[PDB]
This record gives sequence, structure tokens and C-alpha cells, in this order.
Amino acid sequence: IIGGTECKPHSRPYMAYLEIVTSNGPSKFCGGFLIRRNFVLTAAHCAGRSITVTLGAHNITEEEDTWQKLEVIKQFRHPKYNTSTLHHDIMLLKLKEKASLTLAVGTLPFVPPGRMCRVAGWGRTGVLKPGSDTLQEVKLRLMDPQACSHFRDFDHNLQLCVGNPRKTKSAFKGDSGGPLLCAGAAQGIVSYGRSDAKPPAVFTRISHYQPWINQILQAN
Ligand SMILES: *[C@@H]1O[C@H](CO)[C@@H](O)[C@H](O)[C@H]1NC(C)=O
Ligand SMILES: O=C1NCc2ccc(Cl)cc21
Ligand SMILES: [Zn+2]
Repeated sequence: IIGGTECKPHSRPYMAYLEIVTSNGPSKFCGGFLIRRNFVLTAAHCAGRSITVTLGAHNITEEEDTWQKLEVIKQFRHPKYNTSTLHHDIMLLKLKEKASLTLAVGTLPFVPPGRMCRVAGWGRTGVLKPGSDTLQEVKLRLMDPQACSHFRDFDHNLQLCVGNPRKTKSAFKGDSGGPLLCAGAAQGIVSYGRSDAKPPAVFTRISHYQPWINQILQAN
């Protein structure tokens, strides 16, 4: 998260920290959010050979009692996710068991441009900076679709355009999969943006994927 503030520990109890394993490289990391006690929503590009989810984290380098480290049994990447257009960047993760509900861990129960939304994550705090030890959050402005025209594959139906180009505030690498909340309700999922982090950026529009989401939650 670029240009954000460190959150008060555990004030975002639905936040999930994902460690993703691949066969041919070291671990990678993403965000995500708990929407059922055994389901986490994240971005499809965060898929890998296997994933571990940590709930209840603030400083991800110091283990504490709030932590619940949970195995992911199955990954449900959206079947139409496209590695060229980046369309349908959404994935459900089924946890091996249901998480415990604590003060630090809970689910996130399932807008005109100009609205302020917020997004949290452990991602990099600058284009050349490492991932953040702690959960940061930033408030970002919802933009008209034309603000994102330079992303040639952007689609107003499938995606949100987020971030005032006049501010340096933005999500960045490692924040992928985290929810964008507008009015305390998840509206988007961090997906992609420019490599130099100049806003706006592109978020998955959750509402478009709701039937698919409900589908997976009923068949599993
Ligand atoms: C996070 O925890 C690590 C290990 O305890 C510590 O070195 C680091 O300074 C902490 N960062 C913050 C912002 O508290
Ligand atoms: O939101 C973003 N703006 C730039 C950017 C880069 C990478 C990722 Cl995962 C997200 C963003
Ligand atoms: Zn704590």
C-alpha cells in the first residue's frame, strides 16, 4: 500500500495474508478476505501450486495468539480468467477447516464516482520498497471509467477505476486480492495497475461476479 497509514492491530479482522507456493520459484504473497468461515476471496492471479492463509495478523513477522494459519484444500480460480486481458481476476479459496471467530478474526458479510473507498494490505509501500511488515490502509477515490481508458483492456462492466491521478496514494505489488470497501461494503478486489504506481488502478467489480461466487459456495 503506497501512501497509507498503519492500521490499529486487528481493526480489519477479515483480512487474510496469503503465502503462495509455485513449483519453479520462491514464495509469493497476496491479500484476501474471509467471506465465510472456510472461504477466502482473492485475485485469480494469486493462484499457485498451493496456498497457506494467515488470519488474525497485523505484524506478519511476529507470531501471536491471534494468528490462525490455515491450510487451503482447493483453489477455485474463475474459469474465464485471462492472462492477457486480465479479465475475471477473482478466486475463491476453500480452507481445510472453518476458522475460529475471535475479536481479531471474523468474516466480511456480503456507488457513484467521487466516492471514497479504502483498501488495506501488506504489499510494498513504494515502487522500489519491500513488502510491509504491518497491515496498512489507504483511502482512494472511485473514478469515472474514462479515467482508466489507458488500460486498453479495462471494462467498466467488469472493473472499477480507483485512485485520483493527482495523489500518490495507491495499492501496489503484494496487495493483490485485498478488498476495496466503500461504505463498509466490499465493492472491489485489487487487481492491477501501472508498474510506476501512478493512479488510477483497476479493481475487479465484485457485484458482477456474485452469481459465480454464490455458485461455488453452494457446490462446496
Ligand atoms: C514488526 O515486527 C518485527 C518483529 O517483531 C519488528 O522487527 C518490526 O520493527 C515491526 N514493525 C512494526 C511497524 O511494528
Ligand atoms: O492498484 C495498483 N496500482 C498499481 C499496482 C500494481 C500492482 C498491483 Cl497488484 C496493484 C496495483
Ligand atoms: Zn495482536
